[PDB]
Amino acid sequence: QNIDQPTEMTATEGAIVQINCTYQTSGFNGLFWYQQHAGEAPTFLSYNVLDGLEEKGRFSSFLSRSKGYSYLLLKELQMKDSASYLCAVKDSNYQLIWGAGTKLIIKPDIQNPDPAVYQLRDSKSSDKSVCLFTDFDSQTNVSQSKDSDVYITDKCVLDMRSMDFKSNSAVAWSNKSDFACANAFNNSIIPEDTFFPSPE
Amino acid sequence: NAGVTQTPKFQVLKTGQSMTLQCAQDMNHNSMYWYRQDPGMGLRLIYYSASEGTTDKGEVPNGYNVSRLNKREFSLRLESAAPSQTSVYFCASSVWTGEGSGELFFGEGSRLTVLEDLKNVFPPEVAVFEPSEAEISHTQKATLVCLATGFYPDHVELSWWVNGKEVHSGVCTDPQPLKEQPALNDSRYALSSRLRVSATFWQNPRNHFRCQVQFYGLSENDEWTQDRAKPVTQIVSAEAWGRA
Amino acid sequence: MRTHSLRYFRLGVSDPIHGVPEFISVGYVDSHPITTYDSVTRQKEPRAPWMAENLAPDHWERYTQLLRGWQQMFKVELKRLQRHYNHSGSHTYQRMIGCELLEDGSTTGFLQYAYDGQDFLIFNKDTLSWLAVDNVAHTIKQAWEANQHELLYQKNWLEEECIAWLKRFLEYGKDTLQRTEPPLVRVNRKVTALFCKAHGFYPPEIYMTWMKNGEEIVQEIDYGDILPSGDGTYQAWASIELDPQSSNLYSCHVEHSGVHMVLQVP
Amino acid sequence: MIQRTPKIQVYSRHPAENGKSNFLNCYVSGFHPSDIEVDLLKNGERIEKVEHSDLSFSKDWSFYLLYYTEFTPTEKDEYACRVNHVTLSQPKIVKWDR
Ligand SMILES: [Ca+2]
Ligand SMILES: [Cl-]
Repeated sequence: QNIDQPTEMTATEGAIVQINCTYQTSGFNGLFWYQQHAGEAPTFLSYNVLDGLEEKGRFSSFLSRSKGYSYLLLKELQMKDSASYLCAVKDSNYQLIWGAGTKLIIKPDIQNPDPAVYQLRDSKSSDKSVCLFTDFDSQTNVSQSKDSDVYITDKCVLDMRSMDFKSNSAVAWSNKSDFACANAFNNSIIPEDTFFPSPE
Repeated sequence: NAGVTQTPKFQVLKTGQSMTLQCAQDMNHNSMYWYRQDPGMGLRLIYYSASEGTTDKGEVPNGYNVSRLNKREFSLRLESAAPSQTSVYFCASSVWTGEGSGELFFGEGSRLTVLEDLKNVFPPEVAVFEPSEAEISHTQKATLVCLATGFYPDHVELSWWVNGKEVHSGVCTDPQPLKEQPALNDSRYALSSRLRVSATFWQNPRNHFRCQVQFYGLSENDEWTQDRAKPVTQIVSAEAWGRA
Repeated sequence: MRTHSLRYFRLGVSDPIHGVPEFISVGYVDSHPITTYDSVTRQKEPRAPWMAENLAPDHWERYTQLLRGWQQMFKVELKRLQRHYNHSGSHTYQRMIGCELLEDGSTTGFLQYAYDGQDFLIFNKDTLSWLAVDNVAHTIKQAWEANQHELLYQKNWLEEECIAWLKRFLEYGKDTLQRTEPPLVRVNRKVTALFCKAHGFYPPEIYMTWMKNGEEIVQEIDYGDILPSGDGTYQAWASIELDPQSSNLYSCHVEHSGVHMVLQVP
Repeated sequence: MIQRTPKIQVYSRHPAENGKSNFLNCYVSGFHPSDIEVDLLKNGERIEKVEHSDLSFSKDWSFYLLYYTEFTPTEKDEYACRVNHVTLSQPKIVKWDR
């Protein structure tokens, strides 16, 4: 008994993504797709037991019993489709076999990039200095710090619903005396025109 | 109308401690299941109940046991907890089992962390950092940042509160925590979150901002012998007001 | 090989007399029972040695759990039928599912239900629809057909899963299911009739007919049933009435397992 | 309700010869519902050691059963099968005839 699906996939907002699932089972009684957002419960998406393609909204699922192969087709991707997608096959004894799941990552379409690194105000209740890399295009990747006393988070997409506005951001902080925002994201490849406002 | 309800949502355990997870469903289903989810694996069934009045082992029954109390309730029981049982436990239910194309309905999930000793449990340190003046004049937007650092295990829920009400618009909390020391297997964690508001909203001096972190830790019954304060379940917050 | 079939039966009784179970399930390959379960034992057990020797205990454990759930599901369904029939007393609810692997390689598949021993719902896996005999079955039909995935599931099980189980079981008991014991055929007399009697044959599928001067006598022939002898073989017969005023050339014809046989009466 | 009465057939496993050991069969088929009582009779007396198969199922939703005992036919002994069913006012007796 065996079921496989890719570990992780990345596509762009508005594009189309096809999540594959292959299974080697003794007997076949149906294939399920489930959606699981981070931290939450899996919910049922689709079911296929005969060959062909079943369409349902932006999603559609295909099954080939002979090839032992199914895919989940997501069209016109949106940020809310960022989740893990689990594949499950019911075998000859009606026992579910589960794939490891496929984490789907959606890069947002940044209309007006404006990459910049900002120094945030110190908090009188903390010894840390905090720098915010923000407003860069989705092609930019943020690398973890090479220094042990500097902490850098991966990029995060926030959406301001009132302004219909999306932006990427990463945060770097440290309590080291020599820490500065001009050099916080030095181990990453940031855009050429990244705005570095002057200090005081 | 409530679906599948399972408790507790978080739990820390010492090696050898007893624990029982509850699961109920008000959908009049007959089949109930207990799964454990682990990084890199598909769901693995522990025990299932085909109908009221019968249960049977799943794929990984060793170290567990169950009781189909009635039609609604199906509880998972750990006799002597072990570090290998650290996992997220999901309970599910279906109308029938083996009857065709019936889907599963899952509960919210239960995050268990089993430790040899509790001496390395830590609540988070929370601090709020106010927006950059350069960001406001360049983008006409203001980004606050909340840092929850130094906590263990990863049993935290971060939320932003604006003028006393919880907000979600303009928020980006990290989906996965940051290991403060990636080398160690028991490293304490860090978590960052951002709240981005308009410059005009930040510049009202009577707007109140607060990020709070709900930490799930020890309870009254947990023995504590360390010098520092007992890392009980608690809420740690930090605040900031608007500046004109 | 010959045509072979696999089928599973379910029986439910609403208000059974004391001792008798309210649920029974028996599986068959051809005319041999292979599996059994009832609401008294609450265990699924093999009914054939070549089934018990080739299926591990984890198989009987798994399907015991399934049938405990199906027993309850069958109890629920019978309560619903008898309430909507407005019927009091003890009533029966039956189910049969299975498939055939024919000689030429083609397959068939069937699934149907019965209430009080009469047809109730018959599945058509080619139109993906249910046939309802009355308005109580018509209500069940609309509910079962609203779940299009359930119809598709049964079509796959009948056409693919059932056939694959049948091939598996055919190999487990091929010493029994694929053997041939040819029949012993005799004629004798018994107001005078001719009796063509066969016995000691397997499989139980046999054709016996009388012929008068070369033409068939289908309207005048009397056919006995094919009966089990109790030792794994079967017996049957076919009689015909003799004309006291004219002599004719009566000859018995027997067909069994690809071999034709003729006995001329002198 | 359509209740169907049992068809009763009594016969020997082998062609019976007097003095030669054989088996007497009573095959009860085509009845519905499934409650039934079957007895083998020797000279009008119930036989103690009687065997029977499990209740079997037919495609037409009726049931069938086989009751059998080991015996040795003699010229004097008479054999019969006695079946009782919900469709029978009183038990029906079918004598073995060869
Ligand atoms: Ca156990
Ligand atoms: Cl069945």
